[PDB]
Amino acid sequence: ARIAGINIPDHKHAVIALTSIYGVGKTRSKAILAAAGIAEDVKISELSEGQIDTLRDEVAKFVVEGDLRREISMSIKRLMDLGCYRGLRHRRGLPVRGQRTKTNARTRKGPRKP
Amino acid sequence: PRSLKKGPFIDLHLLKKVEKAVESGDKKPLRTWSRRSTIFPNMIGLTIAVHNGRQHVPVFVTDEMVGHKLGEFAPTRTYRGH
Amino acid sequence: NQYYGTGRRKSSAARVFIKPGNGKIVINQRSLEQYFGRETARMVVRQPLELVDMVEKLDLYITVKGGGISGQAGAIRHGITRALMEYDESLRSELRKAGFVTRDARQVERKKVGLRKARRRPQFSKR
Amino acid sequence: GQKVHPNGIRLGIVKPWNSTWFANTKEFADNLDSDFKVRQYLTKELAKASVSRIVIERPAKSIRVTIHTARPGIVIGKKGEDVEKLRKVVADIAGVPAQINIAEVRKPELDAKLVADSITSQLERRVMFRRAMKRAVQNAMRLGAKGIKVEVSGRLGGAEIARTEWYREGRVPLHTLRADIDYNTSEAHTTYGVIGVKVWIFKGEI
Amino acid sequence: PRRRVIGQRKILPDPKFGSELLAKFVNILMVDGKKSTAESIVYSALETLAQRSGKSELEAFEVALENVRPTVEVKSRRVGGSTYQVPVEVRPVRRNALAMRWIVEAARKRGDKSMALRLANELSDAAENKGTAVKKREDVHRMAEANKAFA
Amino acid sequence: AKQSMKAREVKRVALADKYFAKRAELKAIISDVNAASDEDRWNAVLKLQTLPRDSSPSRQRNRCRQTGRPHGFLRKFGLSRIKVREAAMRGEIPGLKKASW
Amino acid sequence: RIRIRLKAFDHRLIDQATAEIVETAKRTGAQVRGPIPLPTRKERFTVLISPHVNKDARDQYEIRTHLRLVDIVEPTEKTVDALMRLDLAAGVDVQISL
RNA sequence: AGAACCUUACCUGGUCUUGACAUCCACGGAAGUUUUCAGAGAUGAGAAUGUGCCUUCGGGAACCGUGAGACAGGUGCUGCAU
RNA sequence: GGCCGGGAACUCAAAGGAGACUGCCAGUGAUAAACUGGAGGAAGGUGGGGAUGACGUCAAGUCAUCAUGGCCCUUACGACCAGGGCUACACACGUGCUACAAUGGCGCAUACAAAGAGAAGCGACCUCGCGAGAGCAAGCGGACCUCAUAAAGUGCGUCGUAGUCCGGAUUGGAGUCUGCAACUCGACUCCAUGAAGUCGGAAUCGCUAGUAAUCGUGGAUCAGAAUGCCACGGUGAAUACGU
Ligand SMILES: [Mg+2]
Ligand SMILES: [Mg+2]
Ligand SMILES: [Mg+2]
Ligand SMILES: [Mg+2]
Ligand SMILES: [Mg+2]
Ligand SMILES: [Mg+2]
Ligand SMILES: [Mg+2]
Ligand SMILES: [Mg+2]
Ligand SMILES: [Mg+2]
Ligand SMILES: [Mg+2]
Ligand SMILES: [Mg+2]
Ligand SMILES: [Mg+2]
Ligand SMILES: [Mg+2]
Ligand SMILES: [Mg+2]
Ligand SMILES: [Mg+2]
Ligand SMILES: [Mg+2]
Ligand SMILES: [Mg+2]
Ligand SMILES: [Mg+2]
Ligand SMILES: [Mg+2]
Ligand SMILES: [Mg+2]
Repeated sequence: ARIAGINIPDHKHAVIALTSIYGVGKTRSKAILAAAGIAEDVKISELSEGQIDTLRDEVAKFVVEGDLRREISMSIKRLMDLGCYRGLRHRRGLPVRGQRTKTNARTRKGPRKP
Repeated sequence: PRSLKKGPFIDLHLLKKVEKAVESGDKKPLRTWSRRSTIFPNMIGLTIAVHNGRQHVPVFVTDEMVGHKLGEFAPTRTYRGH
Repeated sequence: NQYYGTGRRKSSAARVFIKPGNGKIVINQRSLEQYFGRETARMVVRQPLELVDMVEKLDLYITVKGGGISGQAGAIRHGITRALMEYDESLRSELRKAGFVTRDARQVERKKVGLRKARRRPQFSKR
Repeated sequence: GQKVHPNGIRLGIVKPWNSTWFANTKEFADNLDSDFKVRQYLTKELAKASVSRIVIERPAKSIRVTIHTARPGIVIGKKGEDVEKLRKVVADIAGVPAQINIAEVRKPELDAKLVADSITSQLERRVMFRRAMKRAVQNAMRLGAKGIKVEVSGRLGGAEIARTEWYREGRVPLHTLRADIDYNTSEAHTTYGVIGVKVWIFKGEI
Repeated sequence: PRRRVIGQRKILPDPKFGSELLAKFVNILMVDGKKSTAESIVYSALETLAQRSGKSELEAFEVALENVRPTVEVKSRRVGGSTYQVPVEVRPVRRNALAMRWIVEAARKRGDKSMALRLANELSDAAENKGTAVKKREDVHRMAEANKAFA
Repeated sequence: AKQSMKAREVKRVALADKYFAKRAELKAIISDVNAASDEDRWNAVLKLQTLPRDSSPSRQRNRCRQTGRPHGFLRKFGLSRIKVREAAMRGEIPGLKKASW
Repeated sequence: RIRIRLKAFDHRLIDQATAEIVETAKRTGAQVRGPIPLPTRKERFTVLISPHVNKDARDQYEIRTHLRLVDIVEPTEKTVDALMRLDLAAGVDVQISL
């Protein structure tokens, strides 16, 4: 219940609880469970510490919370320092992937200023 | 992006220009209009002036600007605020 | 001998043969139950015999195609009625009074230019 | 600007088509542009021969043109020289062997294309539009037509404000589909601009 | 309308109980044309209700309908000048319609676990005169008889 | 509609069907799993971009055959909607009549 | 054996051509199976009728390709020549296979 | 009824001018095909063929390129001239 | 296995016909028009839907489809090219799509459509890839082959009311395909991320039945590129006292 430096919840199925790891989604979660040999429909509380630390060293094969967070931070900082178009978009807080900016882009833009 | 089985993309005029530059000096800004050409590793240290629509923006190529296209460093639109 | 009735409803068409038998109902090589999971569709299919004589008296071999579940159920009821009218024609009035003989010809309206789905108009605005 | 084309709305019912051929989607646009070139050329040539229709047929890699004209002698010329000239200069642009037949319009006064053409020619020669319209209306009604409507639009008489003038006589039932209504238009290019003439001629139902 | 006397819809009876009233209830509860889903919900709810009540599914349903069904309803109208609330008697078909609609709305509120359980709980509360459909009918009957002066 | 642009379309069509079957084989090379993946398939990428741009059929526009209109085109007829309607009402288009159902 | 597929834009014209073909046969020899209707293609088009704007003003046109199949079996080889060398009705496309 | 280029009509820059698109003259001549260099391309320079049912050897249709002028061209304005 | 022989019954196809006319019955009505019911009939009274838009109005829209009077430019307001732009973003509005969930999400299994399109086009099958796709490659100018698994539905589990196994914006990385070319500025896939959003103020819109609602499908345009448009079917309501 303390995998990858975080505290994934019990009383949840294993597929659902593993997704609480930053860097593990549904696909990676079920892959971790299939490598560990654990049924997806079992609760983390219903596991034995051998099952949990096999889960741990199986998640170890993936870049996760701190590692992945700093990886993404370096990607974005690389773009911003390079000064490419995407870097300038990240700087100015505008859409990066060519989306509409005339009317939408509230997610990338924040709420309306005036 | 450009598929892997087709290789990267560069215009031949820019290719020949950067060959001649990497063979014979790193002095002049290579004036190019090919914003669509991928930046190759043999272009590092060059000072390629890429057309942005009305000027040629000088781009000093680094090894970090490799997987990219020349246009990403010549912003075409001007915006200072509202 | 073998009394036929076509039946059609809402893009669906049935072919219903009936014989004097002991309660067989087969639709596209499947029983009524393993073909119509819908209780309402099975009720519809059985209505025209529930109305007159269904205990065992007839064996129904039905081939239906086109349309959806309810369309096929209605086409089947129509075909059963049309076949029962070819076997003791005197049941025609008893059927007519409950319906089952009207074709039920209400089709899907065509989509119309400027409209969304043939009546839905697109969100008029004053200004 | 709210009425259906009479010919177009009656194309299935009473009026026939002007091009009679089957093509697949491959050569459909090619046949269509070739018919356009053919009709354009024939109209520009026989502009002085009172041509009313150019029916087009494509029987098996041939081009059969049928010129409904009021001056068959003028379109044929003598010796057939004119029709052979036209057959050659039609086969050239159609890319296939040509065959030009001629159908004489017995009553050019009962032909919406010929009536409109006469009216526009008068308007170019600066005849007064009311005179032209009334003349055409009376001509058709006396040559025998259950109705005729003539309509001219534009800077009539060189006026600075354009207006529409129309004269009806008899019956012109436009909403009746079985009605045999020959409708056609033309445009006069006067020194003041375009004046549009459109003529409806009713010739009974069924 | 303005011109026509409206001929009325022919509704098939309920396939499980032959009750056109229950079919109308299924229709009131149906969304998006999902009649299978609607009838599944109402059948589960009537099973649960018949269990909690002992009596028949239809009988408990009718008891709830009686307890939520209105007799008089106010109508914003006028003979002239100002539109006040005029209490008008409710004809029986509109009585059934309003009862079923208020029950379905009350059951769509008061989230319990699912629609079947919510509908069963609302029908039980109605049969014992304590749901919010009953309170809907009560406040309707109080709006009327507060506007009893008008008629 | 800009005789110059109609001429551009003519030029592009002629150039495309001229340089066809050469652009085609260069693209076949570039798409081939074989051809050394480093020399032939790389020089083809350069030959293709040295070919005239107007030889690429993706640069033709499908204007109306009569008015040269770039929008509202119909491939079955080769005309924009306006000329299609005119010819269809005049009866020029065989078998084409007003549809109702 | 021989399949003659006729397609026209007018059903009256295609029926005249079909009668023409099936009575070009039955004179040179027997054994023609008869015309099969074949679903008509209804190709619809929906164009804007205004020169500018007015989006919702449209004309809907359609071409109806009518299709017949004659299916002449076991030719007399006095019939193959009679069926070819014909391009009648000038508006009916004929495809003769086998 | 579908702006990456094209579309495209706009901008910057590089260019051309009887012209990208027609007809008319005279001059030299096949049309095409391959290819080199420079150029962002437009384009400007350079290299073998090729000799058609009209050759009555005169000339000729086709397709060029070049000169000069009629002109061509304009998605320039006016929908309040049509 | 309609797979074959075979049958031409049935569905269906598409040509030609019949059928609906207040034709019949009763009542009301001025002895009229008509109205109200009823019979039969598949259908009932303009059966449903469409096309069809009178004289005119707005000097409405369109000189940028086209044509056109006039005016204007004609070494330029004409023409060619490359790159950029039309995709800009403090904001405001219109029309939509997707959501806020349990009448649901997810997983497994399994039913029922219609209407279309297809030749530098649609492209099975098989193989490879998690996938988008790729390779090879039949068939098909088509009731034959392909697009092309309809989905909602149904059955069985799970989730158990949480901003959640809801939501899927955004962003990072890895790709595929089209195309000379995917930076500005494509679509799609995979992995990761898990935003606002708890049903929406004053207001306001559509709809009277197979309509609304909801579910999927196709087509034009089109190299690629729709939540738009045009079309198709599935399920399928509520309500109309009345003015
Ligand atoms: Mg996670
Ligand atoms: Mg709209
Ligand atoms: Mg629908
Ligand atoms: Mg294009
Ligand atoms: Mg043009
Ligand atoms: Mg087809
Ligand atoms: Mg310039
Ligand atoms: Mg105006
Ligand atoms: Mg006007
Ligand atoms: Mg105005
Ligand atoms: Mg204006
Ligand atoms: Mg200019
Ligand atoms: Mg350009
Ligand atoms: Mg651009
Ligand atoms: Mg725009
Ligand atoms: Mg989710
Ligand atoms: Mg979450
Ligand atoms: Mg929040
Ligand atoms: Mg209405
Ligand atoms: Mg109701």
